[PDB]
Amino acid sequence: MLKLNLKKSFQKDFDKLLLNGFDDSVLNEVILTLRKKEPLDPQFQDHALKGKWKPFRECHIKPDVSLVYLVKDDELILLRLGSHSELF
Repeated sequence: MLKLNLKKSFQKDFDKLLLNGFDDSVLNEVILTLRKKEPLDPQFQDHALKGKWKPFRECHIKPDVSLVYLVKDDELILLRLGSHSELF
């Protein structure tokens, strides 16, 4: 399984979401699925970002919370967690 690499910005995002009532149950499920290099279920709308943001990927944990991540070598890197319009 990939090792987990939580970027400082992700940790801060995550703490902010929690403080505002975010339930991380599904997120933890998704992260495990990503670490196992398995495909996410349709609901998450997992895709690759384009342009300046290659090769990062995005999925929607909730309709209004996106996880931005990258698999590189033997790490799953978690970069950002939050609404798309807040992250970009």
